[PDB]
Amino acid sequence: QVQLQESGGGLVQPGGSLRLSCAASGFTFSNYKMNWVRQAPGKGLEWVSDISQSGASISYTGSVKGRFTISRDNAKNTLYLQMNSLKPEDTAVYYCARCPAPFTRDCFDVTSTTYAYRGQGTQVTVSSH
Amino acid sequence: TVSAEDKAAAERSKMIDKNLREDGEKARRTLRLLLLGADNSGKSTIVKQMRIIFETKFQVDKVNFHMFDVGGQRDERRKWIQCFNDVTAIIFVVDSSDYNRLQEALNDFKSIWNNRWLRTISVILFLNKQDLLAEKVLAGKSKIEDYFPEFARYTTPEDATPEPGEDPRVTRAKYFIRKEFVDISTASGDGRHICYPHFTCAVDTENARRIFNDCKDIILQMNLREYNLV
Amino acid sequence: VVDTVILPSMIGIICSTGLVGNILIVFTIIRSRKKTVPDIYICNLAVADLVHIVGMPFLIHQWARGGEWVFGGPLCTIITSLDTCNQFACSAIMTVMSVDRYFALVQPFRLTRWRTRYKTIRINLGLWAASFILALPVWVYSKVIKFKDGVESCAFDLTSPDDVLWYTLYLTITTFFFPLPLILVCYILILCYTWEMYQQNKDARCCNPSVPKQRVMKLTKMVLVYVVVFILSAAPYHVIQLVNLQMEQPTLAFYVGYYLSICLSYASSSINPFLYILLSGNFQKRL
Amino acid sequence: LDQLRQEAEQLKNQIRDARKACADATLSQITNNIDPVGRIQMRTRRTLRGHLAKIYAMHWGTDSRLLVSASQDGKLIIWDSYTTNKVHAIPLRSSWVMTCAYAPSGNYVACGGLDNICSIYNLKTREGNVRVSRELAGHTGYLSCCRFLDDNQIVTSSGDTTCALWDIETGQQTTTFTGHTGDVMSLSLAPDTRLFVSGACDASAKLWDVREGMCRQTFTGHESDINAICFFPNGNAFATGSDDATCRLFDLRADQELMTYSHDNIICGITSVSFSKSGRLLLAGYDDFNCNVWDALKADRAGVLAGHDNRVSCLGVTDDGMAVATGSWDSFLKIWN
Amino acid sequence: ASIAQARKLVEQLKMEANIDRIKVSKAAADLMAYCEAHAKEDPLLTPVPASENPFRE
Amino acid sequence: LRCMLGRVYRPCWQV
Repeated sequence: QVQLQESGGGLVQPGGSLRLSCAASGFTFSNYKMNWVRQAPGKGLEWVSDISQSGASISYTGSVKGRFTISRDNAKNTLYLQMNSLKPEDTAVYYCARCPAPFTRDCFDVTSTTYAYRGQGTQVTVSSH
Repeated sequence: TVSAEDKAAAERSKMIDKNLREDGEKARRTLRLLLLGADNSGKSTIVKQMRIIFETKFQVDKVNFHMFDVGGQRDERRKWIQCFNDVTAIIFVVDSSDYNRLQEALNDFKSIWNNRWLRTISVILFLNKQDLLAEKVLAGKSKIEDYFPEFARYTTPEDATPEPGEDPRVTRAKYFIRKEFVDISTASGDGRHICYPHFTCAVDTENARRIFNDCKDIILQMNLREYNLV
Repeated sequence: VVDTVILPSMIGIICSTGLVGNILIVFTIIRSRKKTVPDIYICNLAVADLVHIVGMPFLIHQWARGGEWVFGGPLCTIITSLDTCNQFACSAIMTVMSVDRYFALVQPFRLTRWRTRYKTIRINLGLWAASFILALPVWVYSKVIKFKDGVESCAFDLTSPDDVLWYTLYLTITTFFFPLPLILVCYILILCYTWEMYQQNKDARCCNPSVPKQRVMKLTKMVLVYVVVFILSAAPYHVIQLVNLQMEQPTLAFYVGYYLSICLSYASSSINPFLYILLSGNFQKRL
Repeated sequence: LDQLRQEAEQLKNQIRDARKACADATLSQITNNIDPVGRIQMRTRRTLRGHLAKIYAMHWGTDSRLLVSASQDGKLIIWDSYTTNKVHAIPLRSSWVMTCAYAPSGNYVACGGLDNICSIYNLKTREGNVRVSRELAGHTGYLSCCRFLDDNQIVTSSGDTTCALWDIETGQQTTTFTGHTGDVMSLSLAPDTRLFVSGACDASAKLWDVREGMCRQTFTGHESDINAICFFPNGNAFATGSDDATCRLFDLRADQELMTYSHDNIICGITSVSFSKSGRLLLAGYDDFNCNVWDALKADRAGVLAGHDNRVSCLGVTDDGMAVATGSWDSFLKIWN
Repeated sequence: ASIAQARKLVEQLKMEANIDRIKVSKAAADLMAYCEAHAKEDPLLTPVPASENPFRE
Repeated sequence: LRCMLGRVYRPCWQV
């Protein structure tokens, strides 16, 4: 069975940095394109970044472009996402999403309400204390 | 040789073949279009203006255009999208006024353009809600630079053809959006299918004419490919 | 030495090139599972060129021998009539292919019914039938005729000025002068339509750096080359035919010119397969 | 809110432990001594032409002579395979049909698609013309596949994540199946007709009870969406096809994947699957424009049916096993024997 | 919300976990026996001579 | 001495 687990997150002061990882099992991690999906409270799913099969093609959404560093580890079948200089508006739930099919540059189900190839997700809260 | 039943079956098969050829000829003189986009894009208004699964029929220059709005399925488009592998063109409507909703529109356009089952299908892009975008630009409240950290280092190309009477900011923003869409379109495809960007103000009556011209160009390219001319 | 050695060489080269090109194209089209109307037209043209070139040596050999015919009487008429039928078939195939290409490129919706695969095949068959029946006069007059010095020749039974004028006009018109205006008009209309579309689409293509529609000349190069080759291969022969209409006791130079024009008449039948193979838009991958 | 998640995880772990405990021997190891089938060669005995658009589905009749094909051009054609004749040409209100079925008695034909309606056509009307008996509505998604149980009951699967059992004389869902996660694509009726199994896009296959209406068994061994599924002739196993270029055999009585049919050079998706009369050979359609025949016992390719220049969408074997029909998007159906 | 769905999911898992689930060896043996018992009457596996198959050509 | 007409010879016309 294909399942995805996200590790990390929590409460972080504004402008801080946190590192979270996604665990992948039940499928060939290298052959499947990986994506990150965020869902702010009261808002629908949005796309953040994607990782190529070999990592050659790296792209980020305009909101967090130049801020989040994302890496791939095919040997460990895990996905890394480094976030630094966070903002209060970034408080949301990060979902580890996988493309529906392997060896495909197109992925339609990245942002779907009832997607099956996504993990439970981790809640990240940015606030001053 | 043959029996009466066999001869009757052969005659029935011949009649069915003739009817099928007649139906194929009837369908050949009709162009099928797939209409899709976000909820706020404004597909309904465009189709209503054109005519004045949900099917809209409009005729331009005595040519039948059949536009399909699926608009009757769950949020997942993975499978049923394959049914339109042989449509004349795909009409994509984007609400350029909504900067927050523009990134998801760009992602949707990327998914559509790079689809393995839509590589040979051209896309007709309509950047709807142009008056709303123009008034938003001439407001000073919301800046495109906040959402896209590249608009600051952008200048209006000298090849632009603005309408008579328009501020530089509005045209610069419109052409920045067009540049983003065209860069997405040209990132892959190898020229097999082309993107036809256009501006729609939600009240223009020239959308049908532009669709007709785009379909003519697409058919010309397809015929050139068939005859090995291009 | 030169006349009997160098000049016959070009005939063999043309024959071999035409044979190989036509055979390759026919094999590629038949083997390919996907065959379309352009493919059907190309295959019909290739078959017509192959048949036309196959019969070429049987008629050219008479000129090389100096007029002596070695294949006998009945074969003379057979070969002459079949060669004229092949000429008519090639001309008609070129004309109809140009018309179909113009309709497909310029008026996609105007003539959909007649551009179908079934009707395309039927039109090709009717074209071949019409070409064959248009050669009936050749059967009547094509005969072996004795001449002084006892050579004799594969000639025509036409001597009166009026009959030879009628035959020359009919042959030349139907072969080159009726087809040529139609082909030129089709090519010019295609070019104009392509230019107009290129100019009209600039609004949706020139906003940002992208493909400049690949220009207009390159994507219409094959049709222009077809027209040029057809003109260069047919015009000299068909103009010399008219010149010979008013001529008595032809001189040696005129005879050599006529022989060269006859040899050049088959050049297009061999060039066309190379046009479709090499100059075409990467059609070699279908082999 | 979280205790139930841990309970579900524990139950899944227990199920996995139970499955692995009873896995002493593998099917491939047991079938090691079985002699290979060899190289099966099939030729295109019949070619069916007339469809103006890509073919999406086809189904053989119980007589192994008449087959119904569905095309996106709005025509439902019933073919005579032996003589290559078109018995009927049924016009469809919606041209986006993507499935079709032939009633076991041959009296009715069903089809549907993006219209979200399964339309049943009567092939034995009084005056003689094919006419609609009843059209079944109630699904909120495109119709993906359907199969008749009899002249009155037809099982239906739709993109709305649910499968339903319909009463043709009434037109209401007698039973609704809602155990899938999304986009159930295909279903296969067991030979006994008392059970059926369907595959969905959540990379899982679920076994359903027609009368009870609840899910009795589930399978999760695929990595991508499942679009092809067929019951083994014995009825105690089935094979599934997905976009991973892999076909996997599942046994109901074992709750485990017996074997995986895949090759390194194959990376394209799988559209349709079907077993032979004895189940020895598994034929699976692929997106590489050709179909390859697999060995159900040794998981070794036996032959390739390269006769289509476009995507192969549907494939079906006759009840008597005489021939197998392959459909493609090139609007041609080819009969292989 | 999800509270009503988690209970159904766990109930379904419990029902699925309360089955026999016999050894794979018996299933493989049964499949082999069925395949061997019908090998003769499988036209695709064993081609029929060109005198009984309707698809002669 | 021989005239020409359509890929084949013709008898010469005298006077």
